[PDB]
Amino acid sequence: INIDRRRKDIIRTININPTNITITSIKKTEIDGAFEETETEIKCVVRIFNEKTAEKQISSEKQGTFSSIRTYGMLVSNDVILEVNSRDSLEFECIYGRMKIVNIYPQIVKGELCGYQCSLERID
Amino acid sequence: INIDRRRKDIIRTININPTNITITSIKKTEIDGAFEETETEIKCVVRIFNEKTAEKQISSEKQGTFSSIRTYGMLVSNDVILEVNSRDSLEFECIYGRMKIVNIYPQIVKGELCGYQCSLERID
Amino acid sequence: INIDRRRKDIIRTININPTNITITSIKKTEIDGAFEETETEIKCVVRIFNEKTAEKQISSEKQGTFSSIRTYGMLVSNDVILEVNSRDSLEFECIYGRMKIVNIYPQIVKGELCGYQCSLERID
Amino acid sequence: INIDRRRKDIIRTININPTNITITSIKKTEIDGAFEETETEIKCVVRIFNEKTAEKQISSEKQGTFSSIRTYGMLVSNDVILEVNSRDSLEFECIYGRMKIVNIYPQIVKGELCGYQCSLERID
Amino acid sequence: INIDRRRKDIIRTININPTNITITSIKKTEIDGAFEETETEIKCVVRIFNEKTAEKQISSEKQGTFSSIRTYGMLVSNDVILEVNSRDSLEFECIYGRMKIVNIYPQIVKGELCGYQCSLERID
Amino acid sequence: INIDRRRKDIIRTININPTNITITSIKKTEIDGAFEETETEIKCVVRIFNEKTAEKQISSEKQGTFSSIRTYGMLVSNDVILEVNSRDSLEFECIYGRMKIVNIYPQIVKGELCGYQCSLERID
Amino acid sequence: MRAGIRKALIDNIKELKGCYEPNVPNKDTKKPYMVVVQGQDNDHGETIGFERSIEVWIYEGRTTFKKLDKLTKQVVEVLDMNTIVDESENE
Amino acid sequence: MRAGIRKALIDNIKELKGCYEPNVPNKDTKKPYMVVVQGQDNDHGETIGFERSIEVWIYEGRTTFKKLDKLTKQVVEVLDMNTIVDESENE
Repeated sequence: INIDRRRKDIIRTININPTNITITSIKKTEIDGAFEETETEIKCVVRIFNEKTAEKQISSEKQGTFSSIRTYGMLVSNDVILEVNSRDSLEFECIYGRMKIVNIYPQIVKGELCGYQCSLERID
Repeated sequence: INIDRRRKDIIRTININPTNITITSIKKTEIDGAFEETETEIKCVVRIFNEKTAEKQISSEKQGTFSSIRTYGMLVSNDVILEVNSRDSLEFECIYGRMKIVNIYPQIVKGELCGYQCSLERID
Repeated sequence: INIDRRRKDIIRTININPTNITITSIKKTEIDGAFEETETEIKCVVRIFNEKTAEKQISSEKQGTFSSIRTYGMLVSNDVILEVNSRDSLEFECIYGRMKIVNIYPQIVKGELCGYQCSLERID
Repeated sequence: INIDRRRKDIIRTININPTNITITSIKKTEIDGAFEETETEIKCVVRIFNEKTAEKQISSEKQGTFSSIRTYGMLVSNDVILEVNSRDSLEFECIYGRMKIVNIYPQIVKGELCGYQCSLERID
Repeated sequence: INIDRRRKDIIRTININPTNITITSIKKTEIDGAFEETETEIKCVVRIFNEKTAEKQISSEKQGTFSSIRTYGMLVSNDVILEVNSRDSLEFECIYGRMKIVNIYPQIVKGELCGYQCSLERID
Repeated sequence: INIDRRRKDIIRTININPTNITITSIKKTEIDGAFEETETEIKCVVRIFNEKTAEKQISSEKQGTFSSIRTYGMLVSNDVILEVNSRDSLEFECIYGRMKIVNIYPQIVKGELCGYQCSLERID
Repeated sequence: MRAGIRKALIDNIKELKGCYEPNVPNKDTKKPYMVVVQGQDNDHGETIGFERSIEVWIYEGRTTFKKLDKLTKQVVEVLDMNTIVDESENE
Repeated sequence: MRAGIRKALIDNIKELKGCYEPNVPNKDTKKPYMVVVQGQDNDHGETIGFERSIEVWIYEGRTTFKKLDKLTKQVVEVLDMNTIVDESENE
């Protein structure tokens, strides 16, 4: 497979049903054995799609209540480098509850990045 | 895929076997660190179908007893905007036990809503 | 699909291998914060079939011992209205251990009942 | 499906690879709130076959140790009526650890028995 | 199916990719309510193959640490009679970590043995 | 299958999308009932691919926090003899979080090594 | 009191690579590292008042436990009954 | 104190194959082997000071428990109240 084929396919698939998304990144930085969080905001064009037939979990407790579902995937181009770790997070404001990028699958051809297959978690 | 194609397909599929449904929405509003619940009632045309071969769970305890099953899905048009969260609920009474909308899948084409795929829980 | 097609198919399928069944219904009625049970007995023509490759569970304890399996389904016509809840039960005496109707799937066409798909639990 | 077809098929399938088996039945009888066990021995022609790719469990404890696997099925004709409950057991001495009949599936055509599909547990 | 067909197929399949294997059998014998272990060493020609996509478990504790995986199967001819129980074990020194025979599936045709389908656990 | 066929296929598949990788091996050696670790570094040409649709686990505790996922496989030639045990580890720094070789599948033809199928864990 | 104990452990111990908070250190953190976990505060009578309990969890690279025992003796020497000043609180 | 107990057990016992630390011995380790696990250190008053608790977990090849009982009596004979010198600490 050639890089141009993958690039054209990713861009086309995103452009069938794109949505403009405002990713917000909170990166934790180790300072004196604790975290100092620097918040940055980055925008990208994105297509969102179902990937898993999952069920909405609920986690009510004395801290609070929130329900999250794992169904939605995501597919974004090469325009911005992404990364999600324990110390790094990415979220964005979809209208139907806030989305959160759980795991990133970087699509690479011959050691060259071309786009991120990605997974989400719709936090209600 | 064109928006009109999706709209025609959803409306046709609902009209093969529609049921008039009286959705009741109880939305929890944060007031002085507690919930004040406002109850509204909204009606929509709906088709109900099986989606998962699941088993009826039972949850008897000193609080009480109730049995629920996740088999039934749901498919509704664009006529009314829906939303289900931890603080927001939607229910309706099919004659065979009360139904409850667990999770909402909004079918969107080019950033435009056209209908909600949905999942239910038949609370006996 | 037309209602007559579904009715013909259900009646045919039951008639390939029917079994006369004596359903016994124990309905719990709330009286002074407790249950008063009224036992009624109803008869229907029924076909029994396998649906799930499950394993026989055993639940021995100081209360007693019994083993149950979820393999058998059931398929019954429109002749009698059924319902199973936490407060309502349905059982019948198959020769090879007691059968118990766990969950009911009412096959409905255009808001009109035509027959119940059903699941059983063979209580040994 | 006609009864003769099912009978011919069951007998043929057993006769492709039959094994003579000495079923031993221990039936527990309630006597003064306890069990009195009557042991009977019955013989049948049987074909044994794999049905489930299961894993051998082990249950070592201060009572003792034994390992059982759920893989093997069984298929027997109409010649003898079988039954397995909590209070009733069936075992037989296969060379590679004695088998044990876990669950019985009676193949019935038009309310008439023709043969038992059956499941085993090879107790090592 | 004829016995010669099965024998030819097993011998061919082993001969596509055979490995000479030094099975070591430790059989526990009950003596005064305890086990006296007699160690025997037996050699057979064997083909090893993957059968299950399973994850490597780890079981570290104060007794020690070892990681085992259930992926590999095994296929051996009729040349030697095998048996694995709670009181009987079989292992062999494959150079890529110790292998242990978990469960034995004896392939039998008309009550005559022809070869053992077998499963392994590669202990590291 | 001939050895040259397997060798050609492995080398071709690696060369469709190779990545140069710096494997670091920490082998624990038993010394006075404790481990002395000798660190060596070995380089190989490798292709990385998805194998399992798995979800990212998180293991936050008072020791620290880290999240890992089992999705990525790996495929490497015969150039270097790998091995992984409880006492032996292999890791390498893919730019999207450090990878770790969980389990090794040595592809062997007629008792001759030709390449390792392999599974990874992307430790974030 | 986390700042004071962390500063004391970092300053007076040189084998140490870092002294973090409970769920801070990533899997790539360089061992040996310590973690300071505060416990209950309980009213232990008039003479003592409220008594806080603090734990210092040492970690090591699974070479051998003798290194960890040496580190533990070092930590006990550093913190046992030695007055420590928390610069953040200035207490 | 691990080194001292391990050395004493290895020297004064000959049925023993090895005396390891908690999670060391692989599955192919030759039984019988022992494992020395240290426990709490608790302040047990003025006269005793801090009292460490140490365990010696014997292991055997599942032949019979009489062999393990003999080994246990041997371990108790070796370690009970006999002064042991830890060469690593020189204490």
